[PDB]
Amino acid sequence: SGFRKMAFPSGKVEGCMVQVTCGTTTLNGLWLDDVVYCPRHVICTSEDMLNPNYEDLLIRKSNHNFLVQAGNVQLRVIGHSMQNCVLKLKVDTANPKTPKYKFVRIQPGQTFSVLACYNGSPSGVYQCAMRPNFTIKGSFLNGSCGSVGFNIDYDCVSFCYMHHMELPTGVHAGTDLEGNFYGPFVDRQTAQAAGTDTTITVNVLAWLYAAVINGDRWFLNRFTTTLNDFNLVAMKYNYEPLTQDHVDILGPLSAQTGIAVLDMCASLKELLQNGMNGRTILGSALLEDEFTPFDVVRQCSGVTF
Amino acid sequence: SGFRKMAFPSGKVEGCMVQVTCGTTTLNGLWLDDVVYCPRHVICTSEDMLNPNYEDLLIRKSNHNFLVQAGNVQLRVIGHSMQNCVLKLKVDTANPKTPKYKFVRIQPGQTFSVLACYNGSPSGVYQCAMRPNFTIKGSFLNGSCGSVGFNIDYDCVSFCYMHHMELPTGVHAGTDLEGNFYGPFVDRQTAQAAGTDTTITVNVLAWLYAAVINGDRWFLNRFTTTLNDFNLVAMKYNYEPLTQDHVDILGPLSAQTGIAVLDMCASLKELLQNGMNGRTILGSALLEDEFTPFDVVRQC
Ligand SMILES: O=C(Cc1ccc(Cl)cn1)Nc1cncc2ccccc12
Ligand SMILES: O=C(Cc1ccc(Cl)cn1)Nc1cncc2ccccc12
Repeated sequence: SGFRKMAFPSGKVEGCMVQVTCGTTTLNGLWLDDVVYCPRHVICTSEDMLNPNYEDLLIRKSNHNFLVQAGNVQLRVIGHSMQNCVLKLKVDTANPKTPKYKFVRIQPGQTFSVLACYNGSPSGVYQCAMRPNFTIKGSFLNGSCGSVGFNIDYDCVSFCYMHHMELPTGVHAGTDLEGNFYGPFVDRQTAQAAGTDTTITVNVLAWLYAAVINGDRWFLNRFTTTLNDFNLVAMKYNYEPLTQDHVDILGPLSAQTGIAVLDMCASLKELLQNGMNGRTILGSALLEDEFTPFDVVRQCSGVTF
Repeated sequence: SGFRKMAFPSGKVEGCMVQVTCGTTTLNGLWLDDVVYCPRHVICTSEDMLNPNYEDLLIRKSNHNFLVQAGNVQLRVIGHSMQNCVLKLKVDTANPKTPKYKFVRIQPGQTFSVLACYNGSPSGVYQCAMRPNFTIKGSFLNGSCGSVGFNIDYDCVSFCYMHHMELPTGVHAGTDLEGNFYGPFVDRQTAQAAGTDTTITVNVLAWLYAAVINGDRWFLNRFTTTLNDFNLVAMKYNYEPLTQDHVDILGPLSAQTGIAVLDMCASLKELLQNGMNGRTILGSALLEDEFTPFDVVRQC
């Protein structure tokens, strides 16, 4: 019993965190094989950030301008290239702690663990979801740029996020490991705002199933709904549309608890229109949307790595 | 910006998780140097759970009765001893991944990260607080026994908890790494119930300071309170008494935000009276009590 916002064990990722310095800027890098990946804005000055030409800024740099530190060992940079918004620093030493890994781009609603780092040193691990507006509600301070988001599938670390910036609302923006930003964001010091956020409906339903598995049933009702009537309700309360794909993904949880997905949707519909009425679900007075259906199955079944 | 329930990076602890088997029972062990620590109930049978005589059950065991597996490598048990409710299995190999570590016993209200494990394999990491009733609200299934709670402060891993059991309410009970249980619990299947749980007041105040640091001030008021009047009100909402020690501990946050502890106490009194009225504090519709004053300063 119990249900916590649980992150993947971060060990395989901690072995990859290095410190990258370029002039006065110091941030984090991900050392995989003989390449260190970090945000390309590491080559910028505060003036350069206002309107940067990264090809022009990078062409002026030499390998010795990038100081890479893996623990208390300096790694020598033997090459440097840019792929979208990520700088790739070729180093002389392959990371002996390189795990089995992939670079994956995730979709909004998908969750991942963030290993927050400062000066190439991991300081904390938390779980979060890629919001439908492509931001993440992280916890990041100055120097966290280069911190990575990941999932662990069996023995393979799927790197899905690299932290680049904080938006004025306190939410965070970053790229996949190929340097492609999530969302309509650019790595420039300018006016950028995240779009209006929505609730990840499939994730709320997954979390309602987790509450049922944990003995919290007060919100269940005798009712069911059509997928179209539920989506008309979801659209009204800034909830993401629930697709037939989502209904299929919730199938195992529906079979385990004996509550059909559209029956759980009628519970969610009632919760949206009436509220919790002084009650809580899994110790929460809000509907939690940062647990995917896979996270719920994984946690309520003990999958190890 | 942002405020998350953040756990410590678990790598230093993952390198210590091993699987311990005794007969039919399989649980987790913590391999530090040449010793594997695990709950002593690993030696118990089916009818030896209500009133186990651990000294009697352990005297009947030999080293070869304990199978210890570190990854895909079997470790050879060369000794076994019991220290309170923890079994210490001396092995023939020192763990090369042993970090700098300490065994620390924590007080209620303290937080720690839990590395949940099954069959010596880490499956997830989450942040917990030791409840005032000495239980933890963890997320654990069968086979999680032996999973550990820890903090990492300046490269050193302070192990503070080893999971032993789940109480009938779904909350968890365990020991420090010296085998001393937290709370009035025993490692027997006898009827055991946690005392009524209360809110960790100092932690709620720390979290209100975190919200102020993050730009949220809607809940602040023009009132102050005496510590005694605060405690008389807070006690009625099942909040822990706030001691002068707690007021002192909140001093740095009070100085950083410019809000005196007793002024913040008056906001808390008002929040308990009014609720949130549709508002949230740091994305939460409830008052969060699993962030200590130290966690707030560290994260902000
Ligand atoms: O935002 C930047 C630096 C930066 C990078 C790119 C651009 Cl376009 C503009 N600024 N770093 C930070 C990242 N995350 C949280 C942060 C909290 C506080 C301060 C700095 C934080
Ligand atoms: O509580 C026990 C078994 C046990 C150990 C020691 C003593 Cl004295 C009595 N019973 N194990 C478990 C631990 N944590 C979560 C659990 C969820 C579900 C099932 C079993 C769980």
